[PDB]
Amino acid sequence: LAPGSSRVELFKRQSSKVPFEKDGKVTERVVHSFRLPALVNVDGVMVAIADARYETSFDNSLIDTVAKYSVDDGETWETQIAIKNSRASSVSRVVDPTVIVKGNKLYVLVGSYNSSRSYWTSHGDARDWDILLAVGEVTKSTAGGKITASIKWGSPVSLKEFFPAEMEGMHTNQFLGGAGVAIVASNGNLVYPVQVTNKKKQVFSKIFYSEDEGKTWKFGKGRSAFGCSEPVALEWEGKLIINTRVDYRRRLVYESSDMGNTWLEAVGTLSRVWGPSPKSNQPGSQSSFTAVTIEGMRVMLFTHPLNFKGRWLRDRLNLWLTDNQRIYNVGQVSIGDENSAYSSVLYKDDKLYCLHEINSNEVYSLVFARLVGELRIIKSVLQSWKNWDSHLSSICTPAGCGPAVTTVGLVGFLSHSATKTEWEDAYRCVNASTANAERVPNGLKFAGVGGGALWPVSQQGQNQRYHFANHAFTLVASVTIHEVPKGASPLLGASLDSSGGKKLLGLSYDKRHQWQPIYGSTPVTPTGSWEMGKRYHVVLTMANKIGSVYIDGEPLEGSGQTVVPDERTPDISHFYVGGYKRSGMPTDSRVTVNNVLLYNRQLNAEEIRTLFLSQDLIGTEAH
Ligand SMILES: OC[C@H]1O[C@@H](O[C@H]2[C@H](O)[C@@H](O)[C@@H](O)O[C@@H]2CO)[C@H](O)[C@@H](O)[C@H]1O
Ligand SMILES: CC(=O)N[C@H]1[C@H]([C@H](O)[C@H](O)CO)OC(C(=O)O)=C[C@@H]1O
Repeated sequence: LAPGSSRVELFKRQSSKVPFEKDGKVTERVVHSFRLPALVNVDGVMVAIADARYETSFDNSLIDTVAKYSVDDGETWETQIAIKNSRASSVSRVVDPTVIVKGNKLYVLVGSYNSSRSYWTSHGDARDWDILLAVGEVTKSTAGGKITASIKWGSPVSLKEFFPAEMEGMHTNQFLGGAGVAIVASNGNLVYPVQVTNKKKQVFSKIFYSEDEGKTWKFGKGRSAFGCSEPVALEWEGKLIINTRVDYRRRLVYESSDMGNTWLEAVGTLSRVWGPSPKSNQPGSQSSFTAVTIEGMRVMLFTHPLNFKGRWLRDRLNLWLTDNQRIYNVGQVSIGDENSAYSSVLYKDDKLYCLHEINSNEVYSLVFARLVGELRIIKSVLQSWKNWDSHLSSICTPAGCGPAVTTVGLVGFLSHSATKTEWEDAYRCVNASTANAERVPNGLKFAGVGGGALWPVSQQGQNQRYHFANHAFTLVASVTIHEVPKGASPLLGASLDSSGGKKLLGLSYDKRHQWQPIYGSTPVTPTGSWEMGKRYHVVLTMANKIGSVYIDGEPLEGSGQTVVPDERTPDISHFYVGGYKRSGMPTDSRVTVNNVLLYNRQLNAEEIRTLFLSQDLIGTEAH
């Protein structure tokens, strides 16, 4: 928890009580565990929803859906049960509650079981299952001079009639919501991401929506891959963005422009970025994922635990910030090495809060946190992004001004800032490490066996922000060479292994004053010429498994070659700059490099000429 932020234990394990109703009688009852938190804002009133696990934390036991609410931003709360289970046996339950806010109503979706003691994904049929919808109505009043509020909960309705017996190539079994909070799309529709089983017991995700305020429901035709569960969704620039959990694997994210009729993997932005454990081979988790507007810029907020300990413990809850381009680690929200899996984040009247799980010996509470510090840091990063995007967009490029320098899809920038061992990211997400570097205006100058810089890719570890590079990228720089080499030496490139011996795409130079471009594993043909002391402009592109190299804006011989054998998907290790940064490799490069830019797509020709023509104008030096 950052400096300046604080919390309280709100749903207190083995302490807080709720109004348990049975046989027309109501009694205040102490609860063992609270889980599956969901935190929202209804027209001025804060509401918190979750699971009340009466007797034990075991998933298949006695559970009702509880609610708490406040009109003073979290100093005081009232308590109630919003949805009760069927009362048929000692293990009846309503599970995984998923919430939508619209006008002054709360729409809550839950599964309902009568008596099974087995985990739901292992049932062979639906004999014990039902799926339901309850609506709560929120009204405000002021009797006494001070604000008040009440909430009236309606009886649940089954939506079973809207589940077809068959989908494309399978037979249906059961379905449930994805937990946490869902959304109202910009056309008015109610939209719930859902998880479904079929008769072979495989799990997968769909879109489940309503056009008549929840009176009827439909399914979109498409689906995620088998193995994706507990999905969570938001709306961005006209698409639904669906974010999934996959046990024992890196997380998959999908895009859809038509209410779920067609699904496409987000290879160029967010898919495969977040892993469930340092080696990504442990159970996954539930996540909060919303779109909000801060100081006039729209952005996304996402949380997930790092799970250093393993299995289901899921310690160290982290918060991330992104604009669908750059991706920044806000930090750790939980405290110390405690266990902390599920979570919910809310932005209200310009303040940030989080409701989340804590776990000691399989006994669970929900704490409520005021994230004053997290928001401070966020605002600082958003200003820096806005400032550098504005600076670059305002430069008068030469012919009266030519076309503008592009910032769409720009991800990283290495320029004037540097310490003794790092080259700093102007966008503040990923730095590069260095050796034998001497600082100069807007760049670095290297020399000797072992010199150069390294901008990590798969080397980032658990969470990999530049995974898009395995699908498409553009890399740009200015360079000058100071000594004719003995053999062939490296200048800039993308490497598949950690030495730099297995290249995907790169550029070197040799003793006969020629360039040596390198296309994957293809045999190397030297070409063109250069003079010492002369400044040159360099660009590398890769898309659709094809790579290119430009000098001063023009493509060299051999451009247009295959860099990925149609076989698999590349796993890039790092980009190397002005050397391999490896003492064990024999080359010695004596060169200066300035202003390195990284983009998540292949640039167009006009975009390349402007960048070339405007080299002397973009450094960060004056600021
Ligand atoms: O740690 C609590 C979680 O248990 C998970 O269930 C595990 C269970 O702990 C393990 O012993 C074995 O039975 O495999 C189960 C996975 O299906 C639940 O999935 C999770 O909801 C937590 O309750
Ligand atoms: C078991 C169940 O009905 N609810 C569980 C839920 C569920 O498995 C998922 O929503 C569908 O796979 O997830 C988890 C979990 O962290 O493993 C805890 C919930 O108690």
